[PDB]
Amino acid sequence: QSARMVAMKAATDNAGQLIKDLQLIYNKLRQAAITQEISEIVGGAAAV
Amino acid sequence: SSGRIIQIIGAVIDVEFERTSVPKIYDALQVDGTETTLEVQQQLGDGVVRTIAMGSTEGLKRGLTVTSTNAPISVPVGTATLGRIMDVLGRPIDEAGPVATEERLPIHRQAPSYAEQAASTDLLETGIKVIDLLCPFAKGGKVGLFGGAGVGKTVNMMELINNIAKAHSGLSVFAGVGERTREGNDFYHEMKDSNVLDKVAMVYGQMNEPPGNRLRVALTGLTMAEYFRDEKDENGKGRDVLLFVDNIYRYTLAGTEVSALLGRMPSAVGYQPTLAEEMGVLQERITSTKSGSITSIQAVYVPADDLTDPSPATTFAHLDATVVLSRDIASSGIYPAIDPLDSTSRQLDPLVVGQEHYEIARAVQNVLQRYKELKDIIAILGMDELAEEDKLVVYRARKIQRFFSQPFHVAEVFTGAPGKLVPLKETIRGFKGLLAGEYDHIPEQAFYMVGGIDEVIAKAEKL
Amino acid sequence: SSGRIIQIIGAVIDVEFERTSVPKIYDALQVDGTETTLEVQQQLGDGVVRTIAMGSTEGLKRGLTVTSTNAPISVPVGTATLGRIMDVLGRPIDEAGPVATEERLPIHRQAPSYAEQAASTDLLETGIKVIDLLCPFAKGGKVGLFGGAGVGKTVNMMELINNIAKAHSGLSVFAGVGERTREGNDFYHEMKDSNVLDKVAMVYGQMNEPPGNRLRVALTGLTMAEYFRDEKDENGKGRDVLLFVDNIYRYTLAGTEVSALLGRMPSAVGYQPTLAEEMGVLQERITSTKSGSITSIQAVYVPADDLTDPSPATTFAHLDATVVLSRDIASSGIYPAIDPLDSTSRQLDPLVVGQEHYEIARAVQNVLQRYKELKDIIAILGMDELAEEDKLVVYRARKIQRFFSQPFHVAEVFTGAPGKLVPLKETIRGFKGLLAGEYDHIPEQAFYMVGGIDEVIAKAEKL
Amino acid sequence: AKNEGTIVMVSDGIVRIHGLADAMYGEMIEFDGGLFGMALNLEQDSVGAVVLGNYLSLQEGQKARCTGRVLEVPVGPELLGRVVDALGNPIDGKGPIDAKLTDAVEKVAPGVIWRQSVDQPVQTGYKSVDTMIPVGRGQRELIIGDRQTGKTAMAIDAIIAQKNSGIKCVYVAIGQKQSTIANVVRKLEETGAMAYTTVVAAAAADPAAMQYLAPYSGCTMGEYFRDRGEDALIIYDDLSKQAVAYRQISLLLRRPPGREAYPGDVFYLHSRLLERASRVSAEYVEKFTNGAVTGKTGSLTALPIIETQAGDVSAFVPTNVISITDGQIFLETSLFNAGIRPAVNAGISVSRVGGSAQTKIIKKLSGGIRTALAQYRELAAFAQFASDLDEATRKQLEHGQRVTELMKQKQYAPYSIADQAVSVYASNEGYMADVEVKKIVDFDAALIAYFRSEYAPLMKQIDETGDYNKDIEAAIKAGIESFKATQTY
Amino acid sequence: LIIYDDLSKQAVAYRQISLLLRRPPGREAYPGDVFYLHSRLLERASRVSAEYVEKFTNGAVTGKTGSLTALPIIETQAGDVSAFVPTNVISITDGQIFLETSLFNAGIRPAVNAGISVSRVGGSAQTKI
Amino acid sequence: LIIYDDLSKQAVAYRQISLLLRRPPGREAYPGDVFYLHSRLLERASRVSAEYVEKFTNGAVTGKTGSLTALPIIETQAGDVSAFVPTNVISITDGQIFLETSLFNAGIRPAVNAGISVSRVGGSAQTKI
Ligand SMILES: Nc1ncnc2c1ncn2[C@@H]1O[C@H](COP(=O)(O)OP(=O)(O)OP(=O)(O)O)[C@@H](O)[C@H]1O
Ligand SMILES: Nc1ncnc2c1ncn2[C@@H]1O[C@H](COP(=O)(O)OP(=O)(O)O)[C@@H](O)[C@H]1O
Ligand SMILES: [Mg+2]
Repeated sequence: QSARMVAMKAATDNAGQLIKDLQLIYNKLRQAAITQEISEIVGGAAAV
Repeated sequence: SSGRIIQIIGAVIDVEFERTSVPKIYDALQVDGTETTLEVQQQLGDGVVRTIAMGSTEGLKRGLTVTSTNAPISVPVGTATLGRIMDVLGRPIDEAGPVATEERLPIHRQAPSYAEQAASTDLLETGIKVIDLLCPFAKGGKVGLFGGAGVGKTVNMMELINNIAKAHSGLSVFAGVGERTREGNDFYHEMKDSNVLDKVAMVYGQMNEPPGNRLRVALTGLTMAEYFRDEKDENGKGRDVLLFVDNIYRYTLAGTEVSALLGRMPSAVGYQPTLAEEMGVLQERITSTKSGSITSIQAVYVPADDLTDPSPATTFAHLDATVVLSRDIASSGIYPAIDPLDSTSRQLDPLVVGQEHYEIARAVQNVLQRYKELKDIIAILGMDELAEEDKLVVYRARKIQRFFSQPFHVAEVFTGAPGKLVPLKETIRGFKGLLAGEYDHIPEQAFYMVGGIDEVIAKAEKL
Repeated sequence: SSGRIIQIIGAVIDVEFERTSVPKIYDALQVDGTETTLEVQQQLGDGVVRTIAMGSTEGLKRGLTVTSTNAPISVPVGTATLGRIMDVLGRPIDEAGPVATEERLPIHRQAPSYAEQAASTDLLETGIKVIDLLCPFAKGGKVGLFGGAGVGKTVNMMELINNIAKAHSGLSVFAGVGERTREGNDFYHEMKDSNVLDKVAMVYGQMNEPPGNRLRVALTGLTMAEYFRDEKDENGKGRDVLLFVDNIYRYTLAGTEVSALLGRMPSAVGYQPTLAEEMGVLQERITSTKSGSITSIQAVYVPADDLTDPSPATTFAHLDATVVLSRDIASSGIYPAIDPLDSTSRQLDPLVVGQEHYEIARAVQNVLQRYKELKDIIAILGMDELAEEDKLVVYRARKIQRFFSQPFHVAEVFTGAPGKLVPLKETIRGFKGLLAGEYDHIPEQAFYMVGGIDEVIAKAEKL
Repeated sequence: AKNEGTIVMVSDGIVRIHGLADAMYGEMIEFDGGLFGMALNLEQDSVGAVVLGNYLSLQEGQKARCTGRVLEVPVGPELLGRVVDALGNPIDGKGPIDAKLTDAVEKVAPGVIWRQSVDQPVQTGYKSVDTMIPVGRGQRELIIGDRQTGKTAMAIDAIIAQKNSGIKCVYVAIGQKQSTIANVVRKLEETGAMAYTTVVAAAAADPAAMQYLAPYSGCTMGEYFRDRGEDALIIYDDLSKQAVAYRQISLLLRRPPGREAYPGDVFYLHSRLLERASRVSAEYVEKFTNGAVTGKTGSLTALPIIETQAGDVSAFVPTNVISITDGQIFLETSLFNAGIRPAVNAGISVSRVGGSAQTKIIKKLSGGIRTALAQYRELAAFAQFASDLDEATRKQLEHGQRVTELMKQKQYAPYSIADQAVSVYASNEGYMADVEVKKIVDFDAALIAYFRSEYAPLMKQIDETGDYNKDIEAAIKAGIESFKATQTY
Repeated sequence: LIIYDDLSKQAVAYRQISLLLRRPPGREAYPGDVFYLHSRLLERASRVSAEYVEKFTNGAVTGKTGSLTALPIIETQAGDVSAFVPTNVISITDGQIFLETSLFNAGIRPAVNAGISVSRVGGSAQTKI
Repeated sequence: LIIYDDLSKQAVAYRQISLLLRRPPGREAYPGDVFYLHSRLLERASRVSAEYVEKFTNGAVTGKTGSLTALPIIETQAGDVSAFVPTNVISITDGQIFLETSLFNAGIRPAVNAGISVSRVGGSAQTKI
């Protein structure tokens, strides 16, 4: 039982840390994504 | 009067008429000395009209002369169009002679009003195990098929044509389709063998045609089907008309291709700014008004295999039954590859399909959804670290997932097994027995492509 | 017959000439009373041309007179450019006096035709036995040096420069714009005192220089390398040449700067450029013609996780070989610091190099992979916990990783030995013998900095 | 005045011309010095044109005039074993080509009423393709994969495998280095496959236009045999480079940009080309040849190649082109590096013609084995988490492993129809149920060698006649049984 | 009480009109004055005081207060509430009711998610019991 | 010895000027030319030789060598050194000093991470002791 505790505890901790890093990546992509479309849209405004 | 071409770019041609003769919008123009004709799209002022060529551009130069017909593109309609194949402008391509008809209708027309609108009341039976259970059809309704490339849209549409449109009283079906010329030609010959051709009309346009042709092909099929819907003989009031369209996306693609050249800013994901209105003006004409009933089946293409694209997202609101095909299930070996979830029908109501059917459908969907959320835990935790009820749910969900697959009559060439056709009551009884907990000992292998339950019981012996 | 500047924006200088005479594309123009010179990128009509300034841009105002040379920018080429440093226009900057060469060549030229290509794919043999067996080069191929700032990346360049001239009698050319890091002595000083200056020509540029100078540096070198290759000996055979066009800057520009070696600009010229024609032409000029070959070596800086497959592939797509420098290997006292696992080449194919060499390779890499996987277990405990047939693997891996060391001639100032030039066949024989397990009884450290296996045996015997 | 004009702008291969009032779309124009161009847009006061050749010798003010003819390319049986550029001019220096006929480069495909269903097989030499993704005369398959995954090898193997089939082959190379083209030609000549092959080269040194009109000229060359009751085959080495060249040439012509830069009509560009590869009915043949040949049907098989970026099957071109062809052969880098040399992904790769393009023995032996692998993939992916397995799951897993390891083949090693039939029969019958998971390639290699040494007339009859009878089936079963004992691996 | 069935389609129509009129583009091609579009509409749902009603009717009605309640509806794609228009309109309203797709399939028919749904007025808008 | 307090704010100002000059934005956060902006400045820091000093001073000073040392400072967002601007500057410098915030909060006042920071010129700069 005690051993399971420790093992399970570790998992939870790891999961928590994992989430954090993913969040960071997500935010980056989000910002990056937006910028791209704007540029393309601006290109359309110059297409005429 | 006569206009003169002043500028051509790709398929977009502008023509400068005199001040008093400027043709109106959508009017058809004939180019003298050539088989090409033009249609108006914009009025850029100063007697100049932007137009799209309805045909191929060969040997066209600036300074040529054009004559105005002062009317939209008209097509022949009537009983003499039955058993014939025609192009977009209504000319035969079957090498069987000219169509002997004098009744003609304009391609462009307004949608029916709110006052003339009807209500679907009768169910339609197809013989598909998954369609009849989780997505019932209705006579005079609307059905849509959503999938990415190579998932089985064409096979399902052909099976639907075979099941219901093969033999019914005066169905006067109609088939406005385009796609691959190999699948075409195979179809015209397949029907000519059955003799169904004397009660079908086919409008066909290849996918190598200029963007002018691919933009107006559907508006011809709709025009020909409306005449069958509205015509009445001695109070006969016509007969149920069936419509099958396989080229809806090509319409949006042609619109996108010509939008930039016509001088319009881009919107969203490289899409035209007027997507929703262009879809609406088309999908509001495919309807069953009080004077007649039209049952239509459409094929909808999903780019990049994501349903959030602006093209398939706008279409969901225009259908009564939507069947969504999933790439994962298709790659899993199961066909027809229909997603039990994300597949709904407005007729799935306890006051329409009864009480037992509604409960069976709800229970099946609940079991599948519950099994869907357990995949991450099994990925992280061992399979033994689950509740017994969860294990039962997983096993029953796997059996049910295999159970939605049946062999088709049309796809015999791919596999060799003969087709099957299961009645609704057999499906209801089989699913009721499965959810009850009987059929548990039977291995999940015996549920693949096996029609009704009794064949499952028989196949349990072998494998 | 003289022009006047009418517009000066960024690097672009529109100049206008009379109707009768307009300079052709790539012609060189001289501005009166100012050091600057211009090159004609494109024509815009009405006797107006667009140009990029090459000479220093100081006191440039609208309305200055410009004359035309009616010829492309020509650069001096010969044997008198060896050991000299020059700017893009080929004027000396090392204060050593003029250049005795009186013959010039234009810098814009068509690529060799299809009939001038090589009969077969030959390999360039260098003195580094790590490269010659793990990632062999090809005559006319392209090589990319991936590594961090910890390794100077210059000792290997000097060693290659010395080795090609020592073995195949081939001179080399180095063209660079700016220095990313100056921690080591400057390259001119590092060559001058290594006695390799006589065999190399140098072209240099500064960031703080007209933007036109930063571009066109590779063209000035490629011309010199082409002149060096075609010149023939009394027998009539040509000479092989190495072009060290080091990557000028990081992927911020590299993505559009490494493409400058193929004809694309790193956002240097805002107004319309004409480098699409330059693409391919600048890339199809580094080939092995029947007479001789020109092999290009290009460095690159990668911070982390942006090399080989996970790289953006903007540069990795066209590279025929990649040599990866590992900081950990350098910190372990191994030189040169080239990691065998990460380094890859397209010439490691049984058809092009032979089944013997191919089977000799991919066997040492298996040992490296096994040792890398067992490192943690070796870290956990020593050979005592280790079982049989893995201690031998560990010993062989250590022996080969120590045998990868080799003395260099460039370090003769600090080396008692004059360095070694091991033939490829000798390396193959030694590696095959060591893989056979015969040399297992040879004590360790006899493969360290003893170069060839034959020398290793003598070292093992003496101690 | 109506036929001559002056250049007003030269930039990056695009030339703007004044005058030329009576100029057609796609018409050829001649420049001083023997340089030809084509007109692609005719605005109110100017004509935009692209130069077919080196444009660096053109200057503002040079005269130009319209020829009055559409672009044409020489075509005939004398172009076999020859290497030419996009305009058909020889580049291998073996002498001038004795051209007898010239054919237009741009033309429309035959109508739906003039076509016929495909029912004849095209052999590639790969077990994984001849059994799971059949190819027939007149079907346009597609090869799609990431860089350095083995796309070019399969096309060359397909070209080589037609030594005895009597069908001609055409190879088009776009945006490739000259060294690779030379190596390909050397390999083609080494194996003797050059006796019935033409090569069209548009390398990176060539202008953008040459990289944009190469497939059309190649298809026009290949249509000569299609229109005359014979079978042909054409391979485009890369169409993505054509897309890039078209994007550049359109952007330089002042046309509005679209999604991912590509302007409109990219789908039209790739569809008006692939729609010309079809099987045509006899009556069209007699009508075209005016009765010289009767009772003959033509064909034209196409194998375009598309490369993806980091396994992206969701971009503009990769999605646009998939919806045009009749199937895809999909290649993984994950399987290429794993060890599976013919890295073909089952389940995601389909053939729409199906069993209608196979021999009788192959059609009936290889019945629904693609579905077995597709189900096996998921079953093996799921069974790792299962605590215990029923007997049915273990049998399916073992059969899937054996089938996956069976369909591995070496380059430049084609297999005959009889070899494929024997292997498929042995797999289906389960004669290797006891053979170890490893040493499978040794087993079937030795089996094929043994049936080639003995039972020779049976294999010759199988190869010449694709037939399966009780007496044809019995000998194959007896031979495998005889090979099962009294033999070594 | 007033109910708008989809403000997303109104936003799409406004974007189409603005793009066809050449107004300058922005994230998702939406024009600059798009937040103001919904802001000036949703701010008209208010409860006036008795003095306002007394003044408007010129003494016809005394001692009575009016009101107007709004229930706008918004559709999101794949649950991306971070899109431009959902974020624009969430910051304007006084609360949110979130309906989940997973809860609908799981059997919870009203499918209201408690945990991310809030009402700013709170318990002041309830009867005693 | 020159110390630039923050070159990132200089990058922001340059981006503002470029965008106000109606130059295309591009697919990156900052324009590409920003790279040159941080190179032309950082190239000018070098040590000249004794001969250059005499040539420049016309013989007024002999037997001496000039010098110029630069210490630019760059700020990162949430410890991201992979961003456009931080990546450019790292590639064109002779050494880096990494200051972590976790060490700063956790008691350690001068938070110089020695695991990543490096000078790349050792011994030659330092005195004999
Ligand atoms: N079936 C096979 N068995 C063994 N090796 C193979 C096989 N197919 C390809 N290869 C090898 O894999 C490599 C792939 O080369 P290939 O020219 O086929 O790639 P590609 O996809 O055309 O690349 P590129 O993008 O450069 O055109 C070559 O070294 C080739 O010899
Ligand atoms: N019931 C079925 N049985 C066997 N194969 C099927 C079935 N349904 C679809 N397929 C396969 O799926 C593929 C889908 O092709 P098709 O429907 O013509 O294209 P799309 O899915 O784009 O309309 C076919 O090649 C066929 O092999
Ligand atoms: Mg290739």
